[PDB]
Amino acid sequence: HMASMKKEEKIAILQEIIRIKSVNGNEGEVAAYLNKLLARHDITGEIVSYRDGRDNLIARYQKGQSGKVLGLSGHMDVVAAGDESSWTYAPFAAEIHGNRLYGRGATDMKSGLAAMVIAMIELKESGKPFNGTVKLLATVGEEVGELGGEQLTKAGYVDDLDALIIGEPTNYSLMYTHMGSINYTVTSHGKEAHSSMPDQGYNAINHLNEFITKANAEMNHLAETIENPVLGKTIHNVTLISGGNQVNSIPSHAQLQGNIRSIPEYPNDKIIALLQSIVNELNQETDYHLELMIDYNKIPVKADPDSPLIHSIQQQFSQPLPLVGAAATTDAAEFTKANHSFDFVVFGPGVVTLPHQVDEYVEIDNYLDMIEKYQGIILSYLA
Amino acid sequence: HMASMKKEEKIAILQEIIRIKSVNGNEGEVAAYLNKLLARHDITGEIVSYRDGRDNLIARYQKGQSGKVLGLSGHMDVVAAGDESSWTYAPFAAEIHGNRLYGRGATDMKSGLAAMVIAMIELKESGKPFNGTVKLLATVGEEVGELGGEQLTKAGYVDDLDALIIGEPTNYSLMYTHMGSINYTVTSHGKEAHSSMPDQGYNAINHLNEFITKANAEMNHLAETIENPVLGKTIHNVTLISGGNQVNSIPSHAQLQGNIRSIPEYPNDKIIALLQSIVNELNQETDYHLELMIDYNKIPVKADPDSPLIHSIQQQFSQPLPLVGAAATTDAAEFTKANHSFDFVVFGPGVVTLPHQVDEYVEIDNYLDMIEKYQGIILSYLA
Ligand SMILES: [Zn+2]
Ligand SMILES: [Zn+2]
Ligand SMILES: [Zn+2]
Ligand SMILES: [Zn+2]
Repeated sequence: HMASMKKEEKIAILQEIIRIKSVNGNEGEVAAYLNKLLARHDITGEIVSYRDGRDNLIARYQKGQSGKVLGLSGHMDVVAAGDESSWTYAPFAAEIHGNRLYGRGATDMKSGLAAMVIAMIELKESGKPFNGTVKLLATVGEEVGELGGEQLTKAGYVDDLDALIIGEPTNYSLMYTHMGSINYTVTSHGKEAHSSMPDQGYNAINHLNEFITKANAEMNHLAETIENPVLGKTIHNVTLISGGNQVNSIPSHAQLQGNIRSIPEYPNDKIIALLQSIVNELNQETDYHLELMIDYNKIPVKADPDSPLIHSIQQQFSQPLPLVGAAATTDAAEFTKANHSFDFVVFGPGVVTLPHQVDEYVEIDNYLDMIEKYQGIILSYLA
Repeated sequence: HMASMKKEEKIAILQEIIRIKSVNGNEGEVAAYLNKLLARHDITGEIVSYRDGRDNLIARYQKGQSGKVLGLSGHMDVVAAGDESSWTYAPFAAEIHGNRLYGRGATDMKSGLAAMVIAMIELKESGKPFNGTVKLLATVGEEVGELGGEQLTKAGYVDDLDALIIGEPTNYSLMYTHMGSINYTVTSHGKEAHSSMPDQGYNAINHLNEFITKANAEMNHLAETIENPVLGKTIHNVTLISGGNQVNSIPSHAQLQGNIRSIPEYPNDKIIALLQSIVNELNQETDYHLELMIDYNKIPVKADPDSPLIHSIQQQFSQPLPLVGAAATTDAAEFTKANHSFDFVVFGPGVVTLPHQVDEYVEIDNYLDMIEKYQGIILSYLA
């Protein structure tokens, strides 16, 4: 006859992890808090350190006959709040106003992470039967690099999964596919000369311009001819540029960076080879070269929309939730590089328009309901 | 039986104006020095102030019957010396080593200016006959803006000239034509959006790229089809660029600057209209616009190579000097906007490769000879 966890504690746990400022760092403080919570309920977590102060957390709960393994994942970092004077309620204070809990990370994605941890605890304490294992994977650095997701995948922590739910904010929709993301840099080398007698120089800005023209034309042709039924066309933008040193000097250096959002129908390998090809055609017959560097490279993700995991989730509702795609990357871009196929979906509480925005909040009733819905999902999937 | 000016004084005058650091300013100190020198020899100059501390100097000497007016012009500013540790001899110390007098401005163009002033004084004191007037026009700010040249032309000080020599460093060649120079800026306005969902934005870098492609192609077509017999083809380079604020944001601002060197066969009016046309074609059907600003606009210069002034100069030599053109602008780009035609040439002492360079020097024998050659030129032209 063990006591239930009360509503006020479920809310306080979320507030206390929001108040841990974990902007591109400090995830070890969030992991320690959640590992201490799990220990209060006789679940022993495993800390997997990324770097000083930045720790991932893994935890398992098994019951019944050896069966499938269901992973529940979320990230512990958040994006910067920006100018805090612009917020109505302070971003790391986790204030409650009515049904809203305000704070950076309330929607993206400390509510989903807390809901997953509490769902595991309540699953255990409910004593309800199932046959398999549920595994938490709480990651470092999803927002800038998917650092923990890559670390855990390379280490082997995804190898036993039959299915994975990532608790990013989808509200009541199931995101089963999302785009990839590439950030790249092109650097252009030239030779200085005075603008009045330029023949001994080489204009680095001109050579960079020729890359922009050709890459834009090739990427637009790719958008016009190939598309994904859910995610749309490949996206490409040059987003930063610099070059030159004085108005009357031929520029000896220029550089740009750009962002691409990719789809399975024309994958990252092909995009990078295409960019490299363009650089190669433009470097013919000169010793003043463009050079391509890939700074970020996250693959598209596409799961089976009819998987047993998705069926187990839809079984929790009197009407099926919408299946959707999204543009932004998630830690699935790293976990899906594991050397086997697993069922996958993104499903988490939150307000879909508010990740990374001023005055971010989550709806308390949504958060509390997802604690219960995760338990139902686990019990169905692991039946 | 008045005393001659000795060689050592002619050299000391040049050293003392080189030691007045007049980098884009302080020309009033050079003007005051030269006006005091003229007064020691009973020539009264006229100070024409540009701004506090930046004064032009005009002086006249007449003899005989009213006749032609010959102008002698030079500028009193110099370009920056840069890192002085890179110089072998300190740039504002005017040290003499053998036949070389080292210093910023020694070649460009304090030697020509001092030689013109001394030539006027010696012309007067020689008592040699002529019929007309020789007029010094010593200007502020030739290197950045041709400020004094424009001021004096607008005021009316060029209106009486029949001929003009500018004493820039040509060594023993006669520069009778030079290119124009335009510096321009193009600013591109767009709209911010996240790189993952860019449809509500507008990429300012892309629109700027389209300007570079079209302006480069039109300017190259102009180079390939039109040329000047002495000055060559029109030159165009984009030399500075910037744009964007974050790699995952569609850029809302971008800008470039560029430099053009123009020829009489396709003059500045036409170049500016062509650039504007390109901006206009590219702004069709959008509210996110490119904008053109002209920052510098100096016209080409072309004199009569067979003028009486040139004949008077060639009469000083047993073999004619080469007639040449040059790429760089001079104050003639402002003086030739006077509302009448005058004979023109650039002829001055100096080492042609050294304007604006480290370890600039002038050859002392070249400087002293030009003091004498200017007097001969005046006496012939004003015979
Ligand atoms: Zn997230
Ligand atoms: Zn996020
Ligand atoms: Zn000069
Ligand atoms: Zn100069």
